[PDB]
Amino acid sequence: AYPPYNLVKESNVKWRIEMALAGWSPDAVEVSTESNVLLIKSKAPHQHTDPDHEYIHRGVSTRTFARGFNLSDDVEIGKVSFQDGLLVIDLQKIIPDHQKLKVYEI
Amino acid sequence: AYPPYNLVKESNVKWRIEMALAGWSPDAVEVSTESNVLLIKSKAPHQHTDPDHEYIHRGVSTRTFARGFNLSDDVEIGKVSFQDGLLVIDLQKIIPDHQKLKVYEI
Amino acid sequence: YPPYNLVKESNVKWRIEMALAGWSPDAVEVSTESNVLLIKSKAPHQHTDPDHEYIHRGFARGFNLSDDVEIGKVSFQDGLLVIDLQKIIPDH
Amino acid sequence: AYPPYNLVKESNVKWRIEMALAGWSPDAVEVSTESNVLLAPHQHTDPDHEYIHRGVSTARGFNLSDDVEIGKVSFQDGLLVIDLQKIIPDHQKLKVYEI
Amino acid sequence: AYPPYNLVKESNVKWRIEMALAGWSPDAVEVSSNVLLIKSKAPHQHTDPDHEYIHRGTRTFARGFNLSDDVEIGKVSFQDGLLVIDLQKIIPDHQKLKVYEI
Amino acid sequence: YPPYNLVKESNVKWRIEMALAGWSPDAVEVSTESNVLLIKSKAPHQHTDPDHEYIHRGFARGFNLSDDVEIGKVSFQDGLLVIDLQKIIPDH
Amino acid sequence: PPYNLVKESNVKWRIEMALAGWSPDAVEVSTESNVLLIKSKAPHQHTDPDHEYIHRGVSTRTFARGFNLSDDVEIGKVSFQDGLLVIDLQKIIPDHQ
Amino acid sequence: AYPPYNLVKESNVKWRIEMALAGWSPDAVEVSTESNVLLIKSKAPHQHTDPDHEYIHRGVSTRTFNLSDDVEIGKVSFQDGLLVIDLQKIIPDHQKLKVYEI
Amino acid sequence: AYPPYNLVKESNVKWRIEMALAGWSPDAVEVSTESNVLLIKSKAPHQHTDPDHEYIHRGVSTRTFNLSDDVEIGKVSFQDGLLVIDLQKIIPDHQKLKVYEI
Amino acid sequence: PPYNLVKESNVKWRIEMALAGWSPDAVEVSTESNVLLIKSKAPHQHTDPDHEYIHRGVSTRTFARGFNLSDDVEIGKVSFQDGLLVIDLQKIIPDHQ
Amino acid sequence: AYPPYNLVKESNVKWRIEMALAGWSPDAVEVSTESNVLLIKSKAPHQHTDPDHEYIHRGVSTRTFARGFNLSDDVEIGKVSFQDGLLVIDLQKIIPDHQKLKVYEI
Amino acid sequence: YPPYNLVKESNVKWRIEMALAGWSPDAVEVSTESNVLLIKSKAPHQHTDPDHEYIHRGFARGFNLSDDVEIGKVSFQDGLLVIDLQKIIPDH
Amino acid sequence: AYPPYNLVKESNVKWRIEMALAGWSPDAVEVSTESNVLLAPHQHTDPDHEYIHRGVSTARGFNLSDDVEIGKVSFQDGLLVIDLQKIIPDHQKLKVYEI
Amino acid sequence: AYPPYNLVKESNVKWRIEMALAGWSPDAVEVSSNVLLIKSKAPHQHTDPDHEYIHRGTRTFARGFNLSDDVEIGKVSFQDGLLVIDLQKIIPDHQKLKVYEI
Amino acid sequence: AYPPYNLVKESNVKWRIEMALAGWSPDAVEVSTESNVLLIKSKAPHQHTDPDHEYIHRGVSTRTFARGFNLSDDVEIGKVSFQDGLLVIDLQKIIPDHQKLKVYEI
Amino acid sequence: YPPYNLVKESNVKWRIEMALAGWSPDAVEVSTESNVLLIKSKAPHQHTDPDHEYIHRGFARGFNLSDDVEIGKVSFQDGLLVIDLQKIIPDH
Amino acid sequence: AYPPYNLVKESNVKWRIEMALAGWSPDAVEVSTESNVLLAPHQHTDPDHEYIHRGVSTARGFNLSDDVEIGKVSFQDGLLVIDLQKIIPDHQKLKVYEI
Amino acid sequence: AYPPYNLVKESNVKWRIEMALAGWSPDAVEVSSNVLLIKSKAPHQHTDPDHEYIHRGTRTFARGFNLSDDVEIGKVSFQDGLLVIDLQKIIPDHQKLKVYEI
Amino acid sequence: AYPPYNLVKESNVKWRIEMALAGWSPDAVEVSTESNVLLAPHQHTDPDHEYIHRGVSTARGFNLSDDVEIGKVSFQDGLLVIDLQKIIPDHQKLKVYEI
Amino acid sequence: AYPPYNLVKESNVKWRIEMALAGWSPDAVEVSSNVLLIKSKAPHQHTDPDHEYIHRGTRTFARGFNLSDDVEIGKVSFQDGLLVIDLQKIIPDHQKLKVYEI
Repeated sequence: AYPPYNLVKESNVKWRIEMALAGWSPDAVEVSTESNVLLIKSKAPHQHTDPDHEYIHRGVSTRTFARGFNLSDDVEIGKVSFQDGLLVIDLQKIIPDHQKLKVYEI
Repeated sequence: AYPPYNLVKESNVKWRIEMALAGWSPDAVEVSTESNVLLIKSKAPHQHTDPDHEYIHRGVSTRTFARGFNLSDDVEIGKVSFQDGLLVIDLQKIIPDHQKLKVYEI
Repeated sequence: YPPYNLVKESNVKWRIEMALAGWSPDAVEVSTESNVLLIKSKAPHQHTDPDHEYIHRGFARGFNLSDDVEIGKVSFQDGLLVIDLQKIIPDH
Repeated sequence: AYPPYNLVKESNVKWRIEMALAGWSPDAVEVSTESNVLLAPHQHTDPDHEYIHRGVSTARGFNLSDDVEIGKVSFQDGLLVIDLQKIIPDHQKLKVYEI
Repeated sequence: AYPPYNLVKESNVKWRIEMALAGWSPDAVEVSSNVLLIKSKAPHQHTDPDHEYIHRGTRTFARGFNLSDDVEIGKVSFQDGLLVIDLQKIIPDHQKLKVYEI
Repeated sequence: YPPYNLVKESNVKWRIEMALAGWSPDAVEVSTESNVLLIKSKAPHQHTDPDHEYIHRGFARGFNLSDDVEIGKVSFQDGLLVIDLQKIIPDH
Repeated sequence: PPYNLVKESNVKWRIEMALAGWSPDAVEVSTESNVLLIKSKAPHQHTDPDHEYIHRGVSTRTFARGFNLSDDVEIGKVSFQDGLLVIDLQKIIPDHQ
Repeated sequence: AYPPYNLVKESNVKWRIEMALAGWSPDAVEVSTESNVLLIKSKAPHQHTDPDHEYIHRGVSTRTFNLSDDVEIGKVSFQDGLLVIDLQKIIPDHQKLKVYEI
Repeated sequence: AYPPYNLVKESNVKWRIEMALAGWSPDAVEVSTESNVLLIKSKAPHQHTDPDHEYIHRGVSTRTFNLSDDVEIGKVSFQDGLLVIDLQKIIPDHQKLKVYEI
Repeated sequence: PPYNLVKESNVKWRIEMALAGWSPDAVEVSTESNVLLIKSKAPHQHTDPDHEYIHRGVSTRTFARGFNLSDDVEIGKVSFQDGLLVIDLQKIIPDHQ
Repeated sequence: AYPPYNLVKESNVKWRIEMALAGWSPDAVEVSTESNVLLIKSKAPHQHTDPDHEYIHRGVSTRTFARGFNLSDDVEIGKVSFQDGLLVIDLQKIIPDHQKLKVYEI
Repeated sequence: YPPYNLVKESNVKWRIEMALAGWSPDAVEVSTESNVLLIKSKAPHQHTDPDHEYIHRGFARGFNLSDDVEIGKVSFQDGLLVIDLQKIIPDH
Repeated sequence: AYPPYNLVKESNVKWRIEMALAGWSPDAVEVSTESNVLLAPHQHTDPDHEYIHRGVSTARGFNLSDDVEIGKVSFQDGLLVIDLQKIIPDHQKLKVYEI
Repeated sequence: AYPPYNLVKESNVKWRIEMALAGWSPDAVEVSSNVLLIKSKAPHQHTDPDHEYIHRGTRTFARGFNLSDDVEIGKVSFQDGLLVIDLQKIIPDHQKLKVYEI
Repeated sequence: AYPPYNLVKESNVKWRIEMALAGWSPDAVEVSTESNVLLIKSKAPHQHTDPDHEYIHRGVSTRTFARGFNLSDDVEIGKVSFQDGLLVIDLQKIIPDHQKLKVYEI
Repeated sequence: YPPYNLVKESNVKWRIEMALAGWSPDAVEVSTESNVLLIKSKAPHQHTDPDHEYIHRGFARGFNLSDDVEIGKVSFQDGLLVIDLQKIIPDH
Repeated sequence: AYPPYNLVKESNVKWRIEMALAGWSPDAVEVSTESNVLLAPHQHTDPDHEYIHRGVSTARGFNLSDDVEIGKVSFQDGLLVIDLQKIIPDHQKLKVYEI
Repeated sequence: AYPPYNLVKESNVKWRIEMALAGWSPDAVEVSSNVLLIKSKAPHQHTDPDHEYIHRGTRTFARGFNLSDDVEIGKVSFQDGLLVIDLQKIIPDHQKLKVYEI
Repeated sequence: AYPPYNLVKESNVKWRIEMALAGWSPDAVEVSTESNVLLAPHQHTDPDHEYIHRGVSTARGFNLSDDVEIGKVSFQDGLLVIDLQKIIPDHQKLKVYEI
Repeated sequence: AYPPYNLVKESNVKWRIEMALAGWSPDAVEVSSNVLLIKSKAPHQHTDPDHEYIHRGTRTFARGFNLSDDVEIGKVSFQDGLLVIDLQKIIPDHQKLKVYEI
């Protein structure tokens, strides 16, 4: 029921999002960033009807959806690459300055 | 059982609250703001009794209620408009300065 | 259905109080049909808020009159309908 | 298996009965008004070979509200559409007052 | 509720269909690879309400039946809200009603 | 299995639209066998992301053709397969 | 009713049948469109006084029995004897035997 | 389930029996009268040894399956797999069917 | 459960009874004929008093357990724990096994 | 079939057995690898006309009965009388009695 | 099973805690404040035994318990009043400087 | 009901210990009736905190005495009632 | 208890039947092609003492797709491997066009 | 699905085993403290797909049976996909088929 | 199913972690600190197979696991002591400057 | 019970590997009894951490030996017990 | 169906029995004190026509605590109110000591 | 627990009601569109406790019965805690107790 | 209802049977060693009046591990305490090596 | 598991108790308002382990029985792990074993 999303966890600073949008034109698609909370909003602005001129079973269903995720501040965007009905968005932020992993006592 | 409330989500900065208070006088009603946590408190200060002089079925029930919601800081108020037993409260705050939604790579 | 309260002031008087919130004066048209009152509430606007922004949220009525009704007052105040009806004289 | 009946008020003076009767001719059907209540002359030996299975097969009362009368009955496209007319309640008055 | 329907079985060459369509005009209704389709499609009819008209005991319907080849149509008669369609085809050279000995 | 939509343009034409996301041109090889179309999707890479970093996440098809098919157009655009087939002439 | 089946050969199907009491005018057989229909229709009935008649086990009824044949099945002989129907059919020539 | 037999009750004295034995030769069948008790024995002398592959269905098949004094037998007519046995006996010297009053 | 007895049915007149009494001495067993009703009584005179520890299983054990006129007895042969009782009586003057027609 | 058991002493096990009708050629006993097998195999059968025979209670059947003995059990006597088998075994010498 | 605690909500700045400790000496009782997270720890340091010299049913049971609550910073203490086996602790903090509750438009 | 503990010091002595938290000296009045002790706890204030602010939160007793009782000490300390009773001499 | 059968298409012109028949010799087994459908001569009185329990014990049809033919049958290691060959559908053409 | 297997019981000295291994080559198969192990271990065989070959009705198996000491092997015969292993050992000095009196 | 971990709660400033890693070489083990969120990642880099030369039942199972815990900032490390297949990690941070536990009124 | 793994190096050798975490050298004492090995693990300290601070958290074994055992090596390394046993020569 | 009884202690010397007896006259009712335990003279043939359904229809013991006595019995408004008086336990003493 | 009540059915003109009100004073009780209402309303009575008085086996009640028009009241009698109300009205000109032939 | 038995190994050479036998004298009880397995002489007519209900009422085998022997049997306080002694397994050797 | 116990009922004056205490020394055991208490309280005994000694089929117990007044004790005998306590009191002046007429 959830459209088929995937989240790819690169480094300490970088998290990529992988997206299955097949048939979606770029005029339909709209992303939004409100207070470091990402809203991706697919909206069919042409609103293709469900006519029965001679149309059969439609298993794949698509019109208008909305999603939200509170990100840890202060997320920026790196790249977005539209390639064969998939979106690979690259978000790149986090500066803790404490990634040390070496201590021993025997 | 919850009195019939509605929350209306305007912009990135603005969130409106819609309120069904029918029969409530303004002396009864009391709102409260403690540490950016909104408490709306309807209190019947006249305390209308349930007499049986000749009174029948009372499906609509009303005396004293209390509600709470932790808002993200630093919420202020814009307008409140009492019009035919409804309250439309306009809250207007949020300054992220990162609402950019355009990046591509092919 | 909206939520209805009923009261007798006396045997003369029935008083109905009604929570209709958001309803406007053109949206409500009442009718009297066959010794039966019909309070109809019809939205004269296709209530469509912009789906993009707002989505997520949480009629006709008939009642027989017991000859012979005399309608008093009907007040549209603070989202309430307060109707005052009158009927007795049973001669007995 | 009774036919399917649909009843409606046009207004205060307009009942309307619409009725699906398929295959019914003009001498089989008979209506009667009895006590303020509205209410196959030759049948056939069906041949088994030709009549393997019919998927269709071919009295109904409704006590009237004082005091119903008739307007127009009309056979069209296998339906039955009966107009009935009655009112006088001496009460069709709408009243409202106050801000 | 799909409507209800009778099938008469005259000969081996002829199969007649009896369809129950009451209130249907003859521009709504449309008949059409050795497969028959009887489609009823409201072109110009009334939309219902909940105020004046309410309770009932009629929209658009389509039907399919894969017949053996190569069926033609004969005569369609619209009377008493009934469609009586005649279909006439088949010569299998095998309709032999026989065989008896002692 | 991927999710399949089916449409008749006319009786002539069947049009199939297909969501294959991430699939590449070498990964898809189609075949025609015994008046039956087989659309096979085989990963030509052992899809192994570095387990260390990425783990947690959320075929062949056969359909009989009704003599005699004429394949039109097949477009690999924006993660969709849009195939246009043709078959009628029943002489009747 | 109770039926039994035999393949003499690839050529031959034989159907054996128990019809007890059935008269020769009642029985009919049709070979319509490569589909056999063995009909058994009593023409009329017998005067049955429910007074002294008891627990009637034999439900006397008409029946039509259809079977879609493998193109294209033919009849050979039918012999009515000992209250049995022995029907001989004949078809093959599949060039695969 | 057993074979479907019918008993006709002609008179007080006479009882007729209708047996359904289809495809039974007359040397398999035998009837016995012992101690004023009848026994109708269907006894296959040898079962027709046949293959179970060519004969797809063998649901219905053929295998092997006290009166008031002083019973005699009238007739037994075997034709077209139906047995009709006529029995005629009973004398109580009391078969008067009369008496009526007000 | 009771002892496993078998009744052989020789003729209408003659009936034979086969009783299974293993390990039963002949003074325990007794047979009685009373009012044209037989009674075969197995009666242990004293039970062999034995210990229940050394004898692990005592599942199967030994304890204590209307004809048509005018029955007589023919023979009763006791050997290797099997009783074979020959009874021979029945005369209805009606044992004819004949009658056949077309 | 119905079996009974006895320990006369530490030396002695005795098995008492009801075999009714069994003939002397049918019965066999084997002492194989410190495991006793008392066999009861009817050599052939009897002509059984199902006509007048009724409710056969005695299911006549062949049976082989094995029991793993405590090393190392021996036979003493077997006496066939009154349709009983009385088998005497003898072993002890455990230096613990 | 929870010992019988009560929380009393005075003002926007003040929240009182009411406590049922009957028989508890003050040497036993120990409170703790770690990063504005209150830990009250009752510990029977005498560890009264359960002897059976002639002792009957003991429905009231008491030895060692521990509790925790993350408070909003930077909680301080006001008073604590030991009076008849009850503790009334007064915590007093919160400075939002936004408690305004009056806006209208008609 | 409040929670009650029971102890014998000896056969002479019963000692009852009682958790009554918030209870005051006027709120508790004890009675002796028919060789039966009745410890009654009655609120002499209608305990009504201001609903506006505070709402959400989480009797009589009779026991027969086994002739002849001698009441010792009863201490109201730190929300406890510690009563010391005395009864033996069975002459045997 | 029938034996276990496995059917496979090598290609468009290659069916392949593989068959487990253990203990089966070369005169017991008989195959037949009947109506476009592919389909123990002396048994033994097993001695009870030696044959306490066997844990193995020793007709099957499949209507063919017009119009199957035979290639090579081979007994090896107690299996049966039958090659069958047939095609001509007049249709083995792959077609695709567009960006 | 473990494969299926017969055990023949010649004498008290000899016990023959019959194993069902069809399609197994004689380098895969391997036989080996008075406990027999018949291991079948695929050394060089085909791996399956889901495209050309699909449905079936054969991997690696191992078996253990604690025999009384001190078993040796006699002859193993690989024919018709059957292994017939002969094992020949045992002299218990107790195979006495006797004892009868009156 | 969770490998057998234990958490030891020293002071207000110090929390120790106790770890059951038996058979794990130090080349396999890898810890990670991303934005004060500890990820301990055991990865068998030799990838010991499950051969059947003569190997029996293996109840103890070990290959690759990963764990995560969001710590309150700004966690540092104190000691780590590898001693008989156990790891005792000492984390030491928290400066509230409000640990006072003494107030009375009678 | 602690979790036990079992391996044959050959028929000669059994090798047992054992997760005993926190266990010390005085806490483990092994015994051989009646051709049966008993690995006993007894805490020589009453493991009592200060309840005040730490509370919340998440034996003997016998196995018969198959004459005649020869114990090889037993290594207490990194919280593992790796025992190497030896037994074959069946003369057959 | 017994009547409904309510028992009460006024004090240590005051039991009080209150009793609903509707339609009961002054010669039907009889009370008795037996063994330290407190415990329709002419009935009618009701006529079916007039007496379609009555929705009402018209011995009880309680062992007394040594040693109960009587005070005042009073018929008023169809009830029965019996005052009983007894005490002397030689023990009505309240005692308490300590801070 | 609603109280319990008897209805006596004198004539077709007269219907008498018998109400069970024990302990009720005559200022509490009140009787009143061709619909009778018998209301019992505590005006001056005692409120209960849980200390002195406890267990029981009496508050305020109201009753409605739509009678055919145009009922009047006759006499109400308060005795033995029973209310006996007399109502007397009805002339339907149809109380004919007849009709018999042969 | 058998008595209650408790078995224990003191060491490798020390079994110990402890046994509750209440009311049992010294001539009723008999023990026997049979085939490497360890295993009321005059009863009374109890009088019903005096013996209303007794709340107590008054052979057991255990195959021994080659080859058990006896030490000391002792009646004390209604119990039975049997010491048994046996070992020689030719194997009581503990061995361990490595860091 | 509470231990098990017999009660003997000599006369109306005398009731003897038989207690089952095996392994109990006479300093552990202690007997004591016309209510008898037989308390068994381990003073000096062994604590169990799980290594040497394990399975069983004995701690501290107390018992109470409200006897009619004013019971005294007679004799307590500790033999075969049984306590046989004698209690002797009661004169009700009513033990009359009589009353018969015709």
